Amino acid sequence: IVWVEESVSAITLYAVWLPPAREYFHALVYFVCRNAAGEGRARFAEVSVTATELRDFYGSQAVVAAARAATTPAASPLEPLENPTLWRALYACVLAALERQTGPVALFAPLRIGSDPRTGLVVKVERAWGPPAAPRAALLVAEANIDIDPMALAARVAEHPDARLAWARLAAIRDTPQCASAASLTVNITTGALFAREYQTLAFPGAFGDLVEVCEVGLRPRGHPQRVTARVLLPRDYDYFVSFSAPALVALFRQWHTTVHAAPALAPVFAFLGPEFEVRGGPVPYFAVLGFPGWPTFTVLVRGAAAAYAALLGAWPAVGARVVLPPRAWPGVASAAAGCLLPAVREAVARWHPATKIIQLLDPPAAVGPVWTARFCFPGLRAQLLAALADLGGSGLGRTGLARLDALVVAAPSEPWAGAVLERLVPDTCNACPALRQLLGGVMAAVCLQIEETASSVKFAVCGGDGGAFWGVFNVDPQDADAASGVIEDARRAIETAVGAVLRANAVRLRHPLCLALEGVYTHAVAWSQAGVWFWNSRDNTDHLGGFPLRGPAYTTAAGVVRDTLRRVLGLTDALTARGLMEDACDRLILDAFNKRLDAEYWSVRVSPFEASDPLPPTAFRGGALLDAEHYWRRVVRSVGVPVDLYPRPLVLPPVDCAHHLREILREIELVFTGVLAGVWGEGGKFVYPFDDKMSFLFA
Amino acid sequence: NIGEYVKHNVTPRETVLDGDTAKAYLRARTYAPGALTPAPAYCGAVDSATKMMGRLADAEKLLVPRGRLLRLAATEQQGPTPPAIAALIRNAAVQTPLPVYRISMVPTGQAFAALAWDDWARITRDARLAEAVVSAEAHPDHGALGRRLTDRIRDAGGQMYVNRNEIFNGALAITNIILDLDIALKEPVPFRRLHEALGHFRRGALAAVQLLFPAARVDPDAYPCYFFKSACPVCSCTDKIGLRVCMPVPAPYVVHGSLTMRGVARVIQQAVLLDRDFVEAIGSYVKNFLLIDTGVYAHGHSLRLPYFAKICGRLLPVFVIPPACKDVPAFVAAHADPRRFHFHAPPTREIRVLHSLG
Repeated sequence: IVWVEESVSAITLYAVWLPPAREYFHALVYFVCRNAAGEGRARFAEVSVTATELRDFYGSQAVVAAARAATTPAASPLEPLENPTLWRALYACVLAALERQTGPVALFAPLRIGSDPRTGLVVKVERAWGPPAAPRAALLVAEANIDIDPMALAARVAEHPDARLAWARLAAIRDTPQCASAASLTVNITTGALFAREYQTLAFPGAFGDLVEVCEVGLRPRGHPQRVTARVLLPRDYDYFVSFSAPALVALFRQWHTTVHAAPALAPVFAFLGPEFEVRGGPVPYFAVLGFPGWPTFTVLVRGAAAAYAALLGAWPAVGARVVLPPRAWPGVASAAAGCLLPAVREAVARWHPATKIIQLLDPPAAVGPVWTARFCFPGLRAQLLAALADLGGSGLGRTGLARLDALVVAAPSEPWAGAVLERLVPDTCNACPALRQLLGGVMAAVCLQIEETASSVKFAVCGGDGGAFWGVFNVDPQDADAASGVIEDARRAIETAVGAVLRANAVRLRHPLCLALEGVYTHAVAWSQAGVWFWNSRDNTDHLGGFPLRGPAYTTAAGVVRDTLRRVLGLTDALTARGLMEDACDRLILDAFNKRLDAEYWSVRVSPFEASDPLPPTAFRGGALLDAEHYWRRVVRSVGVPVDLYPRPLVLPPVDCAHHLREILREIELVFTGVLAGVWGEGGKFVYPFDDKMSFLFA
Repeated sequence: NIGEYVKHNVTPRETVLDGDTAKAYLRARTYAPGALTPAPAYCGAVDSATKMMGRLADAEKLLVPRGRLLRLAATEQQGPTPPAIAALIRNAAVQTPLPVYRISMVPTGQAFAALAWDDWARITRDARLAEAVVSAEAHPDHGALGRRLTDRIRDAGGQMYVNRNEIFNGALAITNIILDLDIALKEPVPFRRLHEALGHFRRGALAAVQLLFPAARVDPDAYPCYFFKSACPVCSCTDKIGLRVCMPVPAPYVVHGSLTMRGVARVIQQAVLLDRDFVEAIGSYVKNFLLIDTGVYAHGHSLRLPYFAKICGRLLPVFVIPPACKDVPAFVAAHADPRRFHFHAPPTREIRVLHSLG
């Protein structure tokens, strides 16, 4: 049972079979292990997963439906599209069985690796000491020309009216695998050697031996009554790729698979996941290798994806919220954490409803005159609270996922990659369990009632927010003088220490002690919606605007105009002169929009897969390899809608409907302006801009 | 009066564009600065109705990133590459906006012609007086000189050269006031009487033009009004006497809209019907009094251009020389520049766009 001090680089699923049994299955995992010198080696481990653990990571399906995902070992190449959460489940459950049976496992980190020479399988893993092998990076540029018939690519969206077209593209490539066979492909894998490859048709004719090493290892898995040989591709001098045609990578790796696994031996899984694999897309890009090749492909800095990989064992974002804790083991932690809280806080956690008025705020629309406004925040308080409460409910379910969460929480303040992961994971685990919605609502309610209670005593008056982000007026300061930094400092310390004391008093223990940020000191503020607030500092003409949509470039120019307009408008300290300044700003905006009356990309808005939008022109269905970049947002101009990205460049368009787009923008600017006029000068008059009367003609 | 009529029955809306937006507007909504400058031969898109529908269907097959008298009138843009019309015209140095024409064909049928440039001498050489002939015509009174100068005068891709109607494109601005006179008359009319009646048309209409365009130095003496009378100098014309009056829009203005120009025409109509001199000089010949078809400015509608017959009165000039004109050779020569008789021509700091009258 030999121990080698090494450093796993990737963990990837090789095979998934069921022994002479009925209610559980096994998996065989592939390890990319490297010595202190970098010298690569290839080891394996075996794991068992029960029906219940699978259902837990799925959120109930059946293990015969996760072993007929041993049709992935052929040329049926996009098997996850059939059932994506099944694969997210199977991979998260294997990564839990592996730590629960082989022990702690940490990508890129010094490790102690056992074995069983009778069998060759890794049996145990532990930590160790040594200055580990630096992950080397390989660059990858790849392009492919898949010939998908663009009438088949429209039938899919005929069935799925919101389908992102990277998904329709993949679904077609799934319904006729042979499209990836006759497909041009160019690849250029730089590895500090060089691997270019022409492929006029990818089924026909640097060295593929200086890029990978083909290794065959003999294994005797307990799940098999026979010795079975695993053939792998061990990277040399690189540990991951950095790159996006998802079908380009799919067909490339599918060629590699068909070639390597030609002769008699055992055949890997070949499964990939990405946002292109869901019908409605998914906001963030990633390409999850969880199968044949054996190592990742970070589709981008890059130290960010590398570190996220290493910290969450590579399952993020592939597996989703299953990184931290199974889906159907969240109700237990929710209830358990709920029980540990003080009964006042528990009544809060039980009567949380999303739309509640917990703190009295400035009722919109209203403005705050020359005061000392301050705008605070607790950086990432929802992630800290989720981690802390998951701990506090731990005894309702192991804790390795929660340790990953805790690493992401201690790392967020200093590294932004951790912050990104948190901002994407906290929402999505709540989406997987609503009792988490309510627990977080309750504890945030308690954290708002304090802050209110403390602000009563620290010359602060909460004027708006949510409890991790809030702002208010120091209605004791002299509207002047340098004795304003001192009071804001005292207030920030008092609220930091009070919120910390409250969270302790409920047995919620925070990874790293709260810091109350001061995100700016202002002197005027106007509030026009729930989310809409503009701030301004008269001492130094600095501002902040929040609540305006930024749906395209037109909207960022508009937001700049609204900010400059509000600066002048609050420089007037009647209402009519304000309206003059506002209509002057809108006039100048429409004229400068006329100068950009041809720039289609500027007037394009981004439309989610949920907000109903313009239908697709059939001409967009044959945009070729640009549909494959459409995973979340569709960028549309308009009257008939144009998806400006499903067409080659440069566009050849009728005039862009600048009146439609300026009408939208003017409606939002008019919300802002009605708010400011009502709030500061008490006008009941909704601000309206005459567009159809003046300036309509410019776009007729 | 007329001040009263344009005080009650017209509501100007103007928008003072300025600086570079002025140049952009002019270039964007008028014909290109070479669409009406002459050229050795035409680069255009001329065919019958059916072949034009086909050639459009074939330019659609190369204009796949978006989307027959709306569609031709639609096909305008430029960018920093060749415009979208170039798929139909089939050059790469086309420039837009550019004219679109409706062409009556013997024996029947209609053809259309969107052309980036044409040979305007081939059209208007057998009507052009030599600079010397003018400068030696020696005739002091301007009624006299105008009348004598008027006395002097003398396949789809070929039929465009005898019948050519210009299509109003409401996308575009209007830089000329193209009136379409259709005087119906009971007893025939001499030509000195008509010429003096037109000298009284211009004066009243210029008063109307000055009321409608207040910040414009439209001197009612030297402001050019270009008259073309259809041939039928003996008039010889019984029943109907077709004129065509073209006035530059005054200096800082441009007109936008079909309804705006319908309004301008109707105001000019009422102003010239309120001139007591005009209706004496022309009355007792003229049955009706509706001298101006204000409904010819609608999008998609066509007006026969000067120097073109009908399928045959060539609209040939009647030089109603301005009182107190300054450079008579130039005024005579302008009855030949196409810019002075197309709706959407280039104008010859700020501009104001009269986009509504009511």
